[PDB]
Amino acid sequence: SNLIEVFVDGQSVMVEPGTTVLQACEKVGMQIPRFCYHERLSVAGNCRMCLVEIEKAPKVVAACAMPVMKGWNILTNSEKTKKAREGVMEFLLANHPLDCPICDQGGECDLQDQSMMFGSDRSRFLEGKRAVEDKNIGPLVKTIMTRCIQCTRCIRFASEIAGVDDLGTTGRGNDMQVGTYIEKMFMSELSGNIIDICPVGALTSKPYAFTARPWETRKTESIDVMDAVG
Amino acid sequence: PTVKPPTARKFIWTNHKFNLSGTPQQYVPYSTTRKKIQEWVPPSTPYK
Amino acid sequence: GVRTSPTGEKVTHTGQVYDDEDYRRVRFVGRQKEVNENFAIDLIAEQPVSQVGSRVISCDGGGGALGHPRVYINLDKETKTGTCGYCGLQFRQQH
Amino acid sequence: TRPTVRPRNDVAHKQLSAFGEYVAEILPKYVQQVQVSCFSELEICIHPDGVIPVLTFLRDHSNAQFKSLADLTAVDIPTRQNRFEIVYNLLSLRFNSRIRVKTYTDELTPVESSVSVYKAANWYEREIWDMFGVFFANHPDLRRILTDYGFEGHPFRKDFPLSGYVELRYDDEVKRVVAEPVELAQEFRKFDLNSPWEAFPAYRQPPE
Amino acid sequence: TQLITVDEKLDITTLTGVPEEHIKTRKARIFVPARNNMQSGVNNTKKWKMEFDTRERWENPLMGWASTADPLSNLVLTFSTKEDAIAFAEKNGWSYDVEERKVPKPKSKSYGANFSWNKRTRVSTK
Amino acid sequence: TYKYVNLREPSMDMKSVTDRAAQTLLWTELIRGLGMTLSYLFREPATINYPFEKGPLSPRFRGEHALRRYPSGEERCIACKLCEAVCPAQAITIEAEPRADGSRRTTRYDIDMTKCIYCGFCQEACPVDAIVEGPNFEFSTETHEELLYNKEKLLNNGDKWEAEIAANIQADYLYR
Amino acid sequence: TSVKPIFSRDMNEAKRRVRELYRAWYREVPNTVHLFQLDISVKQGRDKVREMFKKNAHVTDPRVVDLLVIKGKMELEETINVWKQRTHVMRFFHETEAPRPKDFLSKFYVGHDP
Ligand code: SF4
Ligand code: SF4
Ligand code: SF4
Ligand code: SF4
Ligand code: FES
Ligand SMILES: [Zn+2]
Repeated sequence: SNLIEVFVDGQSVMVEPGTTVLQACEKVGMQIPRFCYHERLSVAGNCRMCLVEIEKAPKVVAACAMPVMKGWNILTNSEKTKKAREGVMEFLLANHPLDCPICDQGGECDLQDQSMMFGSDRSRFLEGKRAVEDKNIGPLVKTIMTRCIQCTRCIRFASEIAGVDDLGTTGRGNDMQVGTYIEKMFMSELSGNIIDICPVGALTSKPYAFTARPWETRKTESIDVMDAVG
Repeated sequence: PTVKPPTARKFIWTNHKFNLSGTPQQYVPYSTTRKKIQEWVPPSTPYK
Repeated sequence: GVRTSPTGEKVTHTGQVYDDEDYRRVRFVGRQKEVNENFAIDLIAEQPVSQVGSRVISCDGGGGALGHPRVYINLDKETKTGTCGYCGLQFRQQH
Repeated sequence: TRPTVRPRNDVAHKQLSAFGEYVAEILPKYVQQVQVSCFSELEICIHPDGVIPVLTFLRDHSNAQFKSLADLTAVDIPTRQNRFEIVYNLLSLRFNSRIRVKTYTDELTPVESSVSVYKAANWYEREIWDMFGVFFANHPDLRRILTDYGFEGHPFRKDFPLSGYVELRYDDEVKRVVAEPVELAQEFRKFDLNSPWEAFPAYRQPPE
Repeated sequence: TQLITVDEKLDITTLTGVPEEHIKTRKARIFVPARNNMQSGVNNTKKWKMEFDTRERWENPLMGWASTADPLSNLVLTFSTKEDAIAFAEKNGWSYDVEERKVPKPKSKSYGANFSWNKRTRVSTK
Repeated sequence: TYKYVNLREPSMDMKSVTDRAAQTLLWTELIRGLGMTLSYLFREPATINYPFEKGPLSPRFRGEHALRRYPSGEERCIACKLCEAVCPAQAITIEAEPRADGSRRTTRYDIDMTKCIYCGFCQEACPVDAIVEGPNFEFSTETHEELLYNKEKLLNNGDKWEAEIAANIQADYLYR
Repeated sequence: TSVKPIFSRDMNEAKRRVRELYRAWYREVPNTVHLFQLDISVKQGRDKVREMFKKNAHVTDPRVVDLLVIKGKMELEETINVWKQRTHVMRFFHETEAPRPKDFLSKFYVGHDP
């Protein structure tokens, strides 16, 4: 009755047809690591972290936006899956500056967690390390676009939820500045939400900026006020 | 240190004041922080 | 290079000084309120802003593995100076 | 793999596997689990009735000597109906092997006082009675070791907090040392360090 | 030896030793810890944490600190199920509040419908 | 492989038993012990004349808790809280604020010298090597207030000397 | 649902053991006030003994009553010997107030405790 079997590590499970491989792995409990996927936005494929070795094929394919054919067998813990993840993680950490002391996401990074739990232990790339000059987006959001990994998630969030259309990719090669061209103060509603969209420390809060670091705090239940929805 | 005395740093004291406990001149601790919660000021302007 | 409070004592580099209705002033009685009289804000302005003849430059801070790590900063602001967050000192560019 | 990783010896793995299978098949009355770790030290998981017969069988019988007794700790685990774990540790003088006898127990029903068969468990039973509350049935002397006398609360539990409920201070009014409810000098920040993203895929338990 | 045993509730608050005010005044909260939204990872989910309500934390006026008279303020108990959570909280005595678990609802996302023709779903940038 | 003590028997030769009985009656090896102790009497004593001859030390002693600063520059710290995270006694207490310069800074940086167990984790955990276990170990504090250091006590402790700490770090920046 | 009891079958032996323990504590007090050289009359000590017995007077599980019998018997042993010094026996009392009342009004002027 409209269910397709996937063999996640040999374990069979039923999946609604048309949905992604990644939702099947999250159904059985697996987390394939991801940087450009999010469970509220459209599914672009620009981060290359979601890869998986599907059997009987010489080519590793993505799992952020893969449709599910009948009767798969998914290997999330094979050899070249780990080699692809270590390779892509070594690619990401080249043009990314040493700011982990002063970056505002010491406890709440994503490069740090996934670089521990999937990445290499030694680096390379002795020269290089380009630098992008920052902008001044607004007095609400502090912005250093050097840490921007060009993951195209603020763009999709803006253009598909904010509806404002004031963010864009510019350029080619390494030189892809994600930002706003005309030096306009990007001011709209929900612009405070963009500092949790950005998975790296590139779009942080302006008044908060250098007052804590997220392992010292303790987290507490509460309810929204001054809005009728809560 | 008649072989290499100095360092090229312009902040080192010219006194080297030694262990100064049991004096009128020693250290006390305090809060190196500004105002916490900024209590409200009543208006001096009256009514009635 | 310090200020002095209207109460008559030395303020810190942070404006943390007391009011007249406190008592930590009276636990400061008899023993000296220490303050490092060589601040850090004014020592930046006495430094020469270096004018490096390239586009995107490097910073270490006086010594390999003795200081802060490599930060490569950009100088594309045509009238503003690129500021190292570690060093605290500025740069320019001259083609 | 060949540098920087401690290898394992599958000879000892097969030997301990066969021995644990032997012990489990010859004492069916009280055995539930015989698990072998990767580093080959045996664990035998036991119902809290046959403590005295399993220890008398494992002191003797000449297929396994295990004259040497070590520690006993009952590490406190919530989300179990029977909470605490008595961990006997047994060492053979002739054989160079280590078996961890884990019998389970609850908060109130006693295990059967291993001091009668192993004389080294006397202060162990007294100490774990003071620190936990695991009673031992027909034991000679049950007192408080490693606590204050007037103190109570069984402090190595998980319900007992890190800072105790008391705080001593001398005072000159009553000319002695008295206890007040606790007043910290700093908060003891218990940080959040549980990071996500599943560092061990081989230990993913099956969910609901 | 299979004796008289009755099958009833437990009253372990007399034996845990902590006094009456910290027994009956503070109220536990059994909750699943929500996802820290600046990251995106639900490994920190799948447990039932029991915590207590916070209380006063003043300023120690000699160093600018946060002292408190609260021994029970810094506990957390990680549990595997809500059932044993409620069983433990009613075993040990203190009053409690239990919330329920919230999951990501399964959506149906597709790149091909993100490049549609006559629908209003269109990425307009990629 | 083993080598165990005390396996012999007292001899039955008359010479050996009368030598042992001579040791018994004649206090002999007691006098030999006196001779050994007088042989250590006539040595020269290895005492150091303390306030004039201070004791030997290491290049990497863990002492004074003094901060450092940049060459002809500002404060070296960042308030990045790595030392507070690694501090096993949890004696480090940091409150940060940024200043008008834009770069991130502090407000409060307290070390509980009462609680500090003097490990070296904050020396080895600072990514810019701002906090350094100082050279000298002479604290000797009358009150209990004075063993609670502020940022200004640490900076005056690091500006009464850095050339010592600079000499130590320049000596052993290669091991750590 | 089989539980091995500690000492008693029903509440009868529990009541018998706890009144035996109370008899022992009643005949044990003047020896303590003569030995440790306390500062409190016999009446006040016996009144706080019967207060501590009356505090837990509503527990009906016989295992718990047996375990409190074991607790009280351990403390009776360690007070009938000369182990527990003057500090612990004074620590049973509460003369170091803590006068924190149980009103609403005085709990309101010293707040944050509803
Ligand atoms: S986002 Fe920040 S914490 Fe993460 S790797 Fe980049 S600089 Fe480091
Ligand atoms: S600013 Fe952040 S969200 Fe936007 S593309 Fe860059 S890394 Fe991604
Ligand atoms: S680790 Fe170093 S830079 Fe970071 S807060 Fe501590 S002293 Fe400052
Ligand atoms: S030496 Fe140890 S206890 Fe002392 S401040 Fe450093 S990390 Fe903390
Ligand atoms: S999730 Fe980024 S590539 Fe599939
Ligand atoms: Zn720099």
